[PDB]
Amino acid sequence: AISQERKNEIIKEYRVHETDTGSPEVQIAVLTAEINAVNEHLRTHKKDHHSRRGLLKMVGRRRHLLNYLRSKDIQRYRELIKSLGIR
Amino acid sequence: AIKKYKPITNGRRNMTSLDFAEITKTTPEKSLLKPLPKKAGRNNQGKLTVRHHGGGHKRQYRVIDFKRNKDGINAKVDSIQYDPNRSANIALVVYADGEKRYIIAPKGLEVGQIVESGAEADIKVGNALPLQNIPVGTVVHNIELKPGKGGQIARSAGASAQVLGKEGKYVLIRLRSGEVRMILSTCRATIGQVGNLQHELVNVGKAGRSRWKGIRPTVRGSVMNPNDHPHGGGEGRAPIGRPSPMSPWGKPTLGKKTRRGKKSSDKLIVRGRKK
RNA sequence: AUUAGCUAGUUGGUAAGGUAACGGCUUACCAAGGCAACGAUGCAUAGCCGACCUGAGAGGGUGAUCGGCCACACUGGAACU
RNA sequence: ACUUGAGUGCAGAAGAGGAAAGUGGAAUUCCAUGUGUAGCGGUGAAAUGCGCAGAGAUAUGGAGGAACACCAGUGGCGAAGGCGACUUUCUGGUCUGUAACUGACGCUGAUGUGCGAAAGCGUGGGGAUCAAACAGGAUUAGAUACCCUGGUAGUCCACGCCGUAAACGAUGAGUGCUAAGUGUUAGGGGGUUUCCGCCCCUUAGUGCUGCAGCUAACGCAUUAAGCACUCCGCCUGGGGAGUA
RNA sequence: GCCGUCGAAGGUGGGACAAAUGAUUGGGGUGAAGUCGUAACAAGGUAGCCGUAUCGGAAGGUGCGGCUGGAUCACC
RNA sequence: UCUACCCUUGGUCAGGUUGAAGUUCAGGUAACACUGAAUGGAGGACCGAACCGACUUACGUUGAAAAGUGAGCGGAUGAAC
RNA sequence: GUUAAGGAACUCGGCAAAAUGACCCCGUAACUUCGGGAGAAGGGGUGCUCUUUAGGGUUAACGCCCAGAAGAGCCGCAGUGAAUAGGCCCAAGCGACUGUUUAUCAAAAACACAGGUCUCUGCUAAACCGUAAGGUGAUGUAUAGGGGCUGACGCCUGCCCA
RNA sequence: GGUCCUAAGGUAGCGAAAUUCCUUGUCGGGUAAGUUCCGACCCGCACGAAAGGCGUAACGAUUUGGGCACUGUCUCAACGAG
RNA sequence: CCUGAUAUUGAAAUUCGGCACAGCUAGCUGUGUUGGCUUUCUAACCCGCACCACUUAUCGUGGUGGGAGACAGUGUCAGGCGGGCAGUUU
Ligand SMILES: [Mg+2]
Ligand SMILES: [Mg+2]
Ligand SMILES: [Mg+2]
Ligand SMILES: [Mg+2]
Ligand SMILES: [Mg+2]
Ligand SMILES: [Mg+2]
Ligand SMILES: [Mg+2]
Ligand SMILES: [Mg+2]
Repeated sequence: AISQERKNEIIKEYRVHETDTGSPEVQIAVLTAEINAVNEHLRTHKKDHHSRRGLLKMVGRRRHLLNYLRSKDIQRYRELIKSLGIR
Repeated sequence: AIKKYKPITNGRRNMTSLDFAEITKTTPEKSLLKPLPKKAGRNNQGKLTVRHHGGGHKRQYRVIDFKRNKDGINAKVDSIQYDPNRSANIALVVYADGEKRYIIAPKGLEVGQIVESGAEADIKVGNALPLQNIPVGTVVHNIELKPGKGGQIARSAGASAQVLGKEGKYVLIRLRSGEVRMILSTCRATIGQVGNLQHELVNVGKAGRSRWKGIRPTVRGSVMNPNDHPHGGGEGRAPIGRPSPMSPWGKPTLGKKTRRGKKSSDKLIVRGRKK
């Protein structure tokens, strides 16, 4: 998990737009900070599977936000891919 | 664990090795090695006692500290090396006096450890301290038997013991074979379980590397004509025809017990073996 | 679809030859493509349309005399005016 | 350009939702001695068996392994299979109220892919109870049957597989819609908030009774089997046969 | 008239698909029930059924899980 | 001092052939991550001399030799000599 | 050493001989432990001289060695023209494999084997040699040592304790 | 189903076999012709589950039957060389 | 090999039986003598148990410990298994 005194920092370095808690930019950045932290629980624990249903769930949510973002902005879609490493 | 093999040949069909991932600093230390000439069962008369021995590969004995002296000195652990004379691995500790020595390595060991009788003695893996100073339910190995002698019982790969309780002068130890037994209260004990636990799944796979370890073939009894084995020849193959299957010197081998009425072992062995 | 892969001069440029003409139309060096789950490839059954049959109609089943087009000539190639 | 759908932010609760590590109590079995002693069992009736070489009964003793009484109920949770002793670190989702936020970012899913009750199998540990197979006594004209003291694979853990069930609400998902009464659980609205007093409301799960309607009938009936829309899966007499 | 490129049929060889057939052999439906038992439907006299093992001449019986499509008094 | 195992110290095997683990790059992955191309040089692995054996056969049998020669034959980086 | 026509009719039996043999190419089935089968099988080409062009390294470069393509032409009965170098296929039986055995009438289907079990051993271990001292087991200690039977892998191992 | 007896009184799988006397068992395939060989039947003189039972790719100077190829082994021998 | 009887081999005990009839009501009590079972202590004996000396020898003997202890090892006698091995008959 990520706490809500450190979740707010994840938004601020990915503000190409001003004062937006929800964007095609900022929640995608929050989701990666969990995917990089759920998948390190899931390199130590493996017998659980209810987490691995929440793991499959959150990525396919981002694949719909990212495919929306492909069909609005030419250079903001490509920026968000290049900024975090995520495809 | 065990690295498998792929059947490119009929020899390597099901052979299975043991991966050397817990070995650091593969070269030895050239001041604690002593030479080791072989013998196949050749006592001081030149004859042949114990059968099926000899040959294989040259070895060189590595001097092991089983005493665990040097009380109250922090010993680091530097490098975990390979030892061919025995089933466990080996360690190279350095006491703070610069006296580099060898320890048989317990399960997880890289940190740095202590030998002291009762100072605080820091009950962790790798620390040796006498059995009056060990609380109950504590898995130990490499116990001494006589006081000050040297660690004898449970020195294998993946072996262990267990302290049960404390009697009037002795302690009470459950051994790996399942035999409760009293040991004097000032024998030392390393705390922990000795490493290299994947050892008995090493499928040798081939009659050649079961042969350069120092083993020779073992001819069965029923194929010797009756000059030299009590399961003598007869026409064709034959059932054994005795009331009891015998060893090559007359004594029945399948069932009969062998130990004798012995000093300082009848009043101490409470439970027998379980097999 | 109880058949999933398929062709190799196959896909393309270039060359000169080649027929009424375009042409991998047949050959030569380079070039890495054709087609495909929107049915590519392979099996068994079949001449096909205008029309005939039945049906409230929508549809189902048929292909004969009668007209248009097509292929074949005991069998398998190749020509000459 | 728009903000009802869908997503995040902030304010808050309820959980047997998982996964590793410790820890605790009560019963079952087996070993040590006494006091003690001819019966303990089992049953329609009986035994086979353990016992007189000291069994059960009876006390302290210590060895193990497994489930988790009372709370526990209609309650809760997860998409299902399922999940009930406690404490700790790590870990998903749902819900209540809404000031904020870019501004249709949706629903369905042929192949694909991932979890799957128990039984069963592979390689290792550990094995108290219950116990297929198995031997025993009688009940039976006959008896693995049903009944009785015994009993191994299995049951528990770690790892890799197999993927089926009356895997069920025998009712696929998504949205809006249409008479009403009576409970219950976690939250919010109107009170001096009377504390498990009370009524007054609004929202989400959860059960019961009951119009119009639909249905062969039974019965559903706001958690539809009603009126409609979208997309997916399947059926076309009974055997042969979920076989070749 | 001879030489060369292309070229049907023929001969050689290993395959690929259907069809005809074959000593025996394993289930299946059909009858007419003679032979051996009663496993279901009433609580069918051991409540049934679905998965999954193991045994028996014959239906079938037992083990561990789920279901009511389980009488009595519906198992308070 | 022959032969049988055995301990300590040495020596020897022309050549040619397939291509195991891995490692790196690229393709997809961020789900449960597995295909290709290079590189690496594994084995009581394959063909073959020295070298070690002794399967078939002919000759030899008051032999050239009290166990052999002619033509072929098996192992040949190992449980080898 | 060669042989007309025939080609196992010879014989206990294809015993001895005869054919196949190198490199470079096209192409290759059943079956399986997915490595193998496989040199599977069945097929083609090779000689000398002359003209053009693309290939390494050495070197300032003429020079030198290593090579592969098409095309054109010549000659013989025959172009690895001499010597050296696998015959192959279908179906069964026993043993899994490489190995080892009767120096000198038997090389195997026998012995070993990797793996499965069963039993014995708490350390001055059991076991064996030695009248004893001493040693081997081992400067090893139940994942380790001595013995009995079976003989990779797969599916399994049924009743009887008088 | 009756009944004698034994401590219970041959299960899965294979079966004229390296195991079968009589026997050249019997029906099918193979050849112009097959006491050997291969596939089946089962009445096992006397297979049988670690003196293991049944299968099996690969490997064999193993043992048994059938094809193509090649040939003085053969019908039938003749000539030449040391 | 296994198991007794004694020798080397000493003290402290605590109970239990055979005699003895000691009390004089089948079983009580308690003395004079016999044979055990156990339990503990250390002085022999034993240690392929720790440093220390002979000595800059993991053999040996000598020395304070620590263990085990009248059992073990050993001598004589006696019984039982004993084709592991021998002499011979059939
Ligand atoms: Mg399970
Ligand atoms: Mg269920
Ligand atoms: Mg020789
Ligand atoms: Mg030899
Ligand atoms: Mg071949
Ligand atoms: Mg073949
Ligand atoms: Mg000795
Ligand atoms: Mg004799």
